[PDB]
Amino acid sequence: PRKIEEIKDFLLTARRKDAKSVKIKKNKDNVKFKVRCSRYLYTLVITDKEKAEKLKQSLPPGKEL
Amino acid sequence: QVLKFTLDCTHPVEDGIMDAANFELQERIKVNGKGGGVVTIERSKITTSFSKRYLKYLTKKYLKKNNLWLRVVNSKESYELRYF
Amino acid sequence: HKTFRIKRFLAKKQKQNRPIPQWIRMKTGNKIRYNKRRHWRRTKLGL
RNA sequence: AUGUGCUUGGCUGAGGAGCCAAUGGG
RNA sequence: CGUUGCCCUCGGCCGAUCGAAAGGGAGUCGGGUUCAGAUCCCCGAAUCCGGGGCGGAGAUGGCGCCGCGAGGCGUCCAGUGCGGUAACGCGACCGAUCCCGGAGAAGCCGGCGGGAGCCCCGGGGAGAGUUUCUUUUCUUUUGAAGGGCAGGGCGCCCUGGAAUGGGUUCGCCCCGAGAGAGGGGCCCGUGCCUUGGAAAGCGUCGCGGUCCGGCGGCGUCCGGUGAGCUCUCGCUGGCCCUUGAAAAUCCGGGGGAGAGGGUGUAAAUCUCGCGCCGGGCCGUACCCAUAUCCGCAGCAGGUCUCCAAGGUGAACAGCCUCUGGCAUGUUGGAACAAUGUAGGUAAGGGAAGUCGGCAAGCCGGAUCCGUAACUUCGGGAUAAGGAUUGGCUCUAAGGGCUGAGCAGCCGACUUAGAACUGGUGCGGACCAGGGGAAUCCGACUGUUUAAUUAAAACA
RNA sequence: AGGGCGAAGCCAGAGGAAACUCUGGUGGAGGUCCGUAGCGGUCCUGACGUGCAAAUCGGUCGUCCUGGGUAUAGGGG
Repeated sequence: PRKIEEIKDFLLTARRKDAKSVKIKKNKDNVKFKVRCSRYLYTLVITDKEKAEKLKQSLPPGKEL
Repeated sequence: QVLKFTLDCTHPVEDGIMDAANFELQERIKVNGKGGGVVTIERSKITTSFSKRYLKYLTKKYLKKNNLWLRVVNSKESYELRYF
Repeated sequence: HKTFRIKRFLAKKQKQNRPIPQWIRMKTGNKIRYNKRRHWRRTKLGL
């Protein structure tokens, strides 16, 4: 797996052709967005709920755990 | 700073197999081995200070004392008596 | 740990350890009455 | 009399009571 | 780049080939699933090897017309990376035949240290047991790979210079070929954190039962200690007239033939980050041993390994227990004669027995005293001989963190000295050397007639 | 396994005019010792001797090796 530290890097990863899915995991403390790509699963960790919702809104057009 | 435990007894009291009048603990609860107003009992369900499993041990001791068909189990800081 | 040849030998020896079909007892010139049976403990394979 | 004491190690939460150690030992 | 002959050219012998399911040899782990298979099935997360995309790297720089434009033109000239004093570092960072080197690739034993698994101690939960006492007793309480940071190591670098020599280990060791001190670098990081990853697993309590990786709640929490056992990683010693594989295979370096493009890039990537495709063949059940193998058998025999907890105790001893397992080893019942096989005891005597103290009984552990002849000076030697040993209650001593010596908090076990106390019992079972004075032979340790001779024989 | 003895080397202390000696500690050698596992097989001339067994069993004992591969074949090894 790979851990992404920035929102823009996550957005670039999620727009890759080989990206297959994105899964959202609501944890007590944080939220995790996980993008399934060809080689690695990429995880972004967000501690702000409002920022999490904003990122959820801006996703490529093409599931929650 | 203050620890509270309930230890409800509704089911055996309602069926009349035991009264909630002999249980309310005051003469058996040990504080520092042998404790003043350090801990308190608020009978009603009961209730303040400590180990909760000490309360479970005392409840099972009381059940054995009165030949009580009953089981001590309900939520955090809360024990409940229920039938098998 | 087996080789292919040993395993094939064992498979052939396994397929030969069955009783005769009953209907063969009804043939016109039948002299057989039962099966060259082999037991893994009583008789050992040629290996 | 495995009768009754004593005693080692272990075991039954402790005790009271006992058991195991091809007859525990005395 | 599938094309033929030639030179401008190079290409030595370990000559084919076989030889290890324990040696060498890249790369897979977690969870779930069956009546019987799973590191192989499914879910998920990776990885190695082999075979024509995108990004990044190659890297936008330096007379003079307008311009104090950082504007583009006009021309010429550069550019096969950069940083650190250094050890070395950074995403990558051309290059053949050839040459040098490294790794693969090294014994046995000792001591010490780090890491982990297990064990142990004190608390917090969940369930269970007991119920005169016991806030008690038992059970239970994150993979590979990647990225950080610990802690372990370094004959690695820089400054500087040492005697009143210093540093230092359990031991040693080290130093003007450079110590101590200070500041750095590299390697290993199986340890912690994090992505994985809680969604799964487990525990407990409930709800839907047709099916059900069914749906839910709560939880999966804090510390401490060690000559402890097992594994591992290091460091430093000892022993050898013993010096403890080879090859496949993989890599670095030296050198420089060459290639690349002309001012916007081109050749090229120890090959840097992603992306694409593929990994055929054979084995895989189970037993593995008081009935799955060999011994004619479901034979008290033989047959290579890995893991292994609590108590006692020096202990992988013996004895008792937990996890796990079993049904007493080709039967059962009644009785308890002789003779037997295997154990126990025996008054008084104490080898009178016998070829012969045969066997079996005396001794036995620790602690404190004491120990002869003789000797190759190493020994003999636990020589011989004597005392003690329980339980309980104390005293004294033996460590780590806090501001020639004072106050707190933490901490594991010993040793010694006492008092009291038992119908003198106390290494209470288990475990566990009888001794001395001589002769003969062989120096010793070692070996030997599998199945009658272990010896003085052989070496 | 766990223990005993305890060599070389090393540290300190004491004695002595000196030469040097002594004492304590440290250290951990050895075809060393007691003794597990393993290997072996002394005695009971025990058991058994139509055996569990064409050589095994129990106490008592000695010491503290082993798988696989490969080579040597009968007057030969």
